[PDB]
Amino acid sequence: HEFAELFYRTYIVTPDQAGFQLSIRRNLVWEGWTGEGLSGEKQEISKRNILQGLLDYTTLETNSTELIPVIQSGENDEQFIDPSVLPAQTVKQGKDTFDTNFLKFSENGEGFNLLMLAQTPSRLKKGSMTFTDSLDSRIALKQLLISVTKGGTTELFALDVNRDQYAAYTATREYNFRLMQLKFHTSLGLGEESTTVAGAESALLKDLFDLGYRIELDVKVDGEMNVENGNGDTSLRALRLARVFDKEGKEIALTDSRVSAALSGLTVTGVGYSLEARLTNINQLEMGLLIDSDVQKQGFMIPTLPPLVIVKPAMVEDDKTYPRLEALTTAYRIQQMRNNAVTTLLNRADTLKSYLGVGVPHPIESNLGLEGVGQYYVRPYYNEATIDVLNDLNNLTSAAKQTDIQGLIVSKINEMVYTADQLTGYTAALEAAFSGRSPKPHVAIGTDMRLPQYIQINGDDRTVGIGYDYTIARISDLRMKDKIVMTFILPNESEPHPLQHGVLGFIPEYLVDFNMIRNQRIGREIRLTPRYRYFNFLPIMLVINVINLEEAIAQRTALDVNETQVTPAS
Amino acid sequence: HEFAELFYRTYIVTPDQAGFQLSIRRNLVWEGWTGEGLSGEKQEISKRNILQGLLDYTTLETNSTELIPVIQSGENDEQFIDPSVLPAQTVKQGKDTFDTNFLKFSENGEGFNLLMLAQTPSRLKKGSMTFTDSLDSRIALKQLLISVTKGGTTELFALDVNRDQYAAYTATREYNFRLMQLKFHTSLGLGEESTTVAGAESALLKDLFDLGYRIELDVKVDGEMNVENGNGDTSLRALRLARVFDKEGKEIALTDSRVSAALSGLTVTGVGYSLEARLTNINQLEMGLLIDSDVQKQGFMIPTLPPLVIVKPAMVEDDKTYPRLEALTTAYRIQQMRNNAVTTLLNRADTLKSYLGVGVPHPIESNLGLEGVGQYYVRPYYNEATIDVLNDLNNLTSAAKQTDIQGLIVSKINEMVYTADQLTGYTAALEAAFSGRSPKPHVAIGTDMRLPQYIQINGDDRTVGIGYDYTIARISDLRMKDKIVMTFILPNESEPHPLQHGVLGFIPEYLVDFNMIRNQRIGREIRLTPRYRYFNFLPIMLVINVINLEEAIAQRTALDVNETQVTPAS
Amino acid sequence: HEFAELFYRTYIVTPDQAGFQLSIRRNLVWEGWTGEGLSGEKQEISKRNILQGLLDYTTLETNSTELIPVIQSGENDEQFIDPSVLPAQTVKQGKDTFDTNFLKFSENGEGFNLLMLAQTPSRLKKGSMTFTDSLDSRIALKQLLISVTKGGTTELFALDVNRDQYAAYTATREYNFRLMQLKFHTSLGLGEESTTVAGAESALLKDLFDLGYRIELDVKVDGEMNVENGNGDTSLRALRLARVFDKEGKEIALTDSRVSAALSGLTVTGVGYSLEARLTNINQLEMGLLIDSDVQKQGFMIPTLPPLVIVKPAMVEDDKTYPRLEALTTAYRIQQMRNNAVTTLLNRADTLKSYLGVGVPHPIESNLGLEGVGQYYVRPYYNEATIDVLNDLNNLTSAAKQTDIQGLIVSKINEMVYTADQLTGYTAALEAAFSGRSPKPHVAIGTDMRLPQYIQINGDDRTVGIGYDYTIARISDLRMKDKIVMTFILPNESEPHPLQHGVLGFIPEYLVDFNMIRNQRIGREIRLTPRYRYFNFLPIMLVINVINLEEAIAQRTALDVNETQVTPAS
Repeated sequence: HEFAELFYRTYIVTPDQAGFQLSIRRNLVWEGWTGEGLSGEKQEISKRNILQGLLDYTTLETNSTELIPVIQSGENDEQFIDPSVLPAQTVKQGKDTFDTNFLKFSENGEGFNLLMLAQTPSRLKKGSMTFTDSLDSRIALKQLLISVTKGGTTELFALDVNRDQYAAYTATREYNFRLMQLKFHTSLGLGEESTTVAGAESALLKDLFDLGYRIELDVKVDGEMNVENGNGDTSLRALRLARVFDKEGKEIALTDSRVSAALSGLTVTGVGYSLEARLTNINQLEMGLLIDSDVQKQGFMIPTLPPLVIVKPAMVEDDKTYPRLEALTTAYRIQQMRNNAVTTLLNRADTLKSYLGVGVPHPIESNLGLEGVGQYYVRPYYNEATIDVLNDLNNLTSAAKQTDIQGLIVSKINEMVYTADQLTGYTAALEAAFSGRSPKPHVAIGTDMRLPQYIQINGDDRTVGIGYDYTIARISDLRMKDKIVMTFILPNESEPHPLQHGVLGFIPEYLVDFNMIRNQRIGREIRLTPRYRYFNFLPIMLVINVINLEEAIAQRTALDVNETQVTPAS
Repeated sequence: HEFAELFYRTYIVTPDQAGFQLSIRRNLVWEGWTGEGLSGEKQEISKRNILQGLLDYTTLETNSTELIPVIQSGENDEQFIDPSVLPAQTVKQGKDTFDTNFLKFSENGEGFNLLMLAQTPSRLKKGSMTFTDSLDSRIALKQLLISVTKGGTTELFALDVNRDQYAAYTATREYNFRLMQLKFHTSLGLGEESTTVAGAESALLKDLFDLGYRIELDVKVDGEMNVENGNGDTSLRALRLARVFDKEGKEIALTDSRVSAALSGLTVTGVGYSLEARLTNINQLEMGLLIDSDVQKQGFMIPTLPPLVIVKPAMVEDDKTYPRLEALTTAYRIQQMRNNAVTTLLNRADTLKSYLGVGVPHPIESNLGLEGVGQYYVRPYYNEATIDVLNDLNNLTSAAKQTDIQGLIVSKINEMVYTADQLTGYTAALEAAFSGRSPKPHVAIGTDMRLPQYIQINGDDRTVGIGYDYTIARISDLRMKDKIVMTFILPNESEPHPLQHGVLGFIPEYLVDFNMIRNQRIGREIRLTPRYRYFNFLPIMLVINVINLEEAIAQRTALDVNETQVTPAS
Repeated sequence: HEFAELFYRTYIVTPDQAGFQLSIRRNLVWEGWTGEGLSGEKQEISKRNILQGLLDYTTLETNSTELIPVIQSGENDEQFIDPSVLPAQTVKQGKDTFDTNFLKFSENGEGFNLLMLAQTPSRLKKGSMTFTDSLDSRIALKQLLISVTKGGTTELFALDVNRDQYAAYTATREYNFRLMQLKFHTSLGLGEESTTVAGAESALLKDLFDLGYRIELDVKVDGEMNVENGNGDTSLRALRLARVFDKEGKEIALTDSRVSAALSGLTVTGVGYSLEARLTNINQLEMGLLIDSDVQKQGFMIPTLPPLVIVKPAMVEDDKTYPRLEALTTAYRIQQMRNNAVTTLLNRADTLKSYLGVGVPHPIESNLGLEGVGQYYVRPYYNEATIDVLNDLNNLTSAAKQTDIQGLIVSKINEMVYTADQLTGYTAALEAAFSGRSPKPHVAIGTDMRLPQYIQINGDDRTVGIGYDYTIARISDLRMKDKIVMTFILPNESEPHPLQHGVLGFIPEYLVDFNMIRNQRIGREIRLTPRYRYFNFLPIMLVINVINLEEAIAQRTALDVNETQVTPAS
């Protein structure tokens, strides 16, 4: 029966075993483990799976290797700018908490060693780096800090210079092969919507900004650094206010009165900078986050079901007298394959109602009381809506009523399916589970013989299919009256997998021929014993219950006659 | 002529037979015969069609072989929970009625024999069981009843547990090869809307539920049972409150003031449980429902009809003077096919209206007075609706009338089609008719040659077939002026069948050439006497009576001049 | 996914080099160097890119071989018309300013030497010689200056004669092997829309023109020219009023009273004429615009990133037991591609917003502080718009609300894309870049899960593009919630190109196996150091911020009651 296979696919189970088991490969991200205490009770291991990383990014992030300058009281305060220019900043790295600040411009020729400044509390406990830690080929500046001062007022601009094709250190062989040199000569443009470090609007250049002007600073930076021992130095060579431009981009001279007043007594000066430094770790000293593999596996069972029976006299041949075969087959089909499936679907819907709540997502590894193993691959989610067609629409005419109902119902179904999809990330689960092919996720829609007049859109073939494929079903059961139950399935595959909506564990049972005495009357009989049961993996379901449809359609035949019988005029 | 065979398939019939007969092999499910008392009156055998099971699910279902704990007052109540906690409940299996209740959690180590803690009156009458039968491989917990006591107020919760796979007994031998144990190791959660046993929202957990909080209970249930002889045990091992969830999934401890108020002195203890267990019926102790085949027969006769005659002067050749039979063929075609088709169709329509009335469905096999054998498969149904085109609409402009009329007619016709198909279950019957392919049900639209400009809506790929296919036919008869006749037909088969709408039993006709002397005339004569008859099988028909359409058409020429003649402005 | 490579075409590079080096070529057109610094100050060679000529018509223009008369006091006054009738006109060719005026009909029969009147001051500086030159075969008159005078009022009509094919000089070698003939013998018409040289409408013919008549005169002008010698003469032979037309194209005689009064005493006199002459430039006298090629180059380098770790028992095989490699590959794929991709995309969007401003384009070549190389090819442009779903739309009854939302979204996206294309000139650069192929520019539109229900409109295949190709992708990050990102990409190419959007610099790294001691343990550390980078090229992005969408969606179910339960009427 068509409705059956669309939600539960036939998977033949051999009669030898009494069921089938499934294995789940769960991958998890380690954070740490139970150190030294003295309790004697449950110790808890902190575990999240990677699939949580599909929902957000911060759960899987590490910068253990990145070289970061670190400030210590009275040991390297000389090479950093004093906190009277900009207070210390807090940055979190690994398990340590430490403060950092912009490096001071060394103009006299004095050098600085980045490896000395790059000692964090984590690396100190490990010992001290000797000469093995090698700086990678990528070194660049985070920001250049330029000081705009006019009349004693100081404003700082954190200009991201890392986004430039002249801001990366380049190898250039002069003395040694491990020496990296820096050659930075661009025209840094300070815009008109830029803000200071704290975020406030700039006040020393507000007048030019109000006229729609942007100012060009010509910057000249020289530096060199050795990747073997980390010694080196950086110098500022030239920085001066170069040009002023209008809205469209015509040059305006510095001595012109349009910009002289705002730039009178205005000086630009370099203060500090940072470096994008990172260790090769040829010998490895860091660990970062760990990864673990665990399998949580569940068993599934194949019941038996109460038998069917046929009566027949024995002494004659059954070849051409009294029912053969087709009676039992039809009874089995109708009784067993359809009605039980509908009952299972309704029970599943109500079970989700009971356990999960309406419209409220739950994080992965949610309540385990839910049927199936879908909760290791996707957020559980259940939503319910009710549409009263009579309330939302008022039109006496019957001409376009049915089209309007189509529009309303399709609007509801598409909106709700996309909201559920975004809240669940099911597509993210499919695209993570398969590498090489990414079949388009499939939404199945089951309903009775009344709704399908409202899921179509005239002149259209994209009805619920905008980024998905659809397949609608039809069923005659009364409990399935005027309601739509929808969920996700996978067209391609036909064996158990934690993303199939449901699987029907089936075992075929054979015909049986025995002659049973009954009240001193012998009658040979044929017994057919069902063995099957519908199972449920995915804990996702969506139900639209359309009520009071009859009266709206009656309005087609209950209109107050708008009749106008006037004499023809031409 | 298209309108003819689109409704009746021309089934050839051999000239030797006087007609064709159909045998309809019917499947009937036995229920019971009344009158084994000695009275000597007609016994009435309650036979009901399985095909009626397409609509209802209570047609074929049983739970007789599955074992149910039966209360036997004064002998085995010790194994049951005291009904002072929960009153006894009655259930129905087969023709027996008995009261049931939850089995008590035995911590005192003495168990229960599930076989002998069962047996219905029917099983006792057939004979008390003697280890003739074993138990099924699948046994699982069905319901857990836990009592919530806080401040002297007790609330009972009937939790459905059968949808967790840790309650399904797992085969693991250590003593016998038929001994299975149970480990229930998970958490049970109570939602903000979980109804209690009384059938309403809670009153002690209402404070948490109203704020969107959920409570999780960790449950630790173990049990042992052997299918060999019904030996078994089950004990409660642990129960406490584990954690509390907010409306988002962040954990909140018991100590927190938001949840501590409603959990002070809150004690939860499980009191009882039920069992899902059943007999293997290897010995076939139990009788199932019965299916029998009965055969029905209908005979149809092919009659003779009035002749047609051409007079021809005789003593000359019959070849190239006076009609060479062309007039015979044309008259034969027209007279014997086209007029008779519409005659039979309209008479059948009024015949259906006479018996079934408007919009009144009938139960299956409830009428035998109607023509046809379709009553053995589908519900008889006849409906009638009239569209007053002018009175249902109000528009003046001539331009949009076409689209508006098209929309109205399509809406009404499609709604009628779907309502009729839902009320008849025709599609389910068609699906059950064949295995391996289910042709899409086909709707026939035969109407006069005025309307068809309205059944098609411009820009529609799917015109009237949203979940069906259609074929449009036209005829020039004056009787069908502004009328639509509808049914369901089978286009891909050409043979008689209970699901065929109608068939032309046709006989090839042999030309007769005898010379008859008529009033002393010696004239060559030719005879072409037809024999055929139109039949009806399916008692399904829908008629659309469109009246007053011409006036709404002329309303295009009846608008009251809307002119706007003003000087151009730009 | 698809989203990642859809915006950053993956490019593999050999692990032997720290990155890939890129070189581009530029074609610039030379005008002149602005300034000689006798103080030693720099010189600025004013260069502009040639592809700037795709959007303008002026920055590359040539006029250096036209032969244009030059007025000289006391040297050629008698060859020019009276300056009183028409003052001197200013004309620019090359870098010389001079005055030119029309040449009078030489009825005295003494000719002119064209190579004299058109010697430019550049040629005077170039030397003084006009006798190795040769005139091109193409000679034709620019304009005939006819004087419409009546009673002392003079009007001048600058009539473009170059667009009549009888004004082209034709070779008639009948006197010498280098003479060519001029015979312009036809009728020119002065329509109602005829405009004077100063730009005013006609005054003497205003009476007829207001009566919609058209006046055409027969022009009979003859002349000769010699290329080798420069000798030639052209004299007026016959000019006269000819005939009069009406609106319907029906000839009106000159003697008619309605026109005779306004045409008697009206004298039409030919004042001056000009010639189109071009030097064959067989002798190399003029250098056109000079264009030069200079090369710009940038180096793109790849970093190394923090590693991932697996802990593992060390005494046995690393192959067939315990956490395998698929854990590693899954962690790598989810972490290093996706998260860094979206981070880079968002950071680039905000960086472009910060430096460039909204709605203000910049000329070809601009501030260099933006990464990329397309700035050398196209105009930088950034624009962002915020659509307010709730405020912009007002619909109560659910039906076409979803359709209306699609209308909003499509309107915004189409207008943004097309306006950006016009202000950037992307398509011109694309077609200029490739010879032999020119795919229609492809627009990439990637967003989160919920919005694609509005990106396409129902009923068509051309969704977001009328002359473009598009690909819609979905991403699952929360950062990209309810926002749309747009830019241009090129699918066919798979290698770095100035018009490509961005490149995924990839270097594969092998995983290492060794022996490790960690905190006095013997374990296995399977290690992989990832190396990858995302580079930016095109400084063009379009961003849409969708807000209050949830309120408008709720407005579907927030409509007030609209119900009319009226009695049936027909």
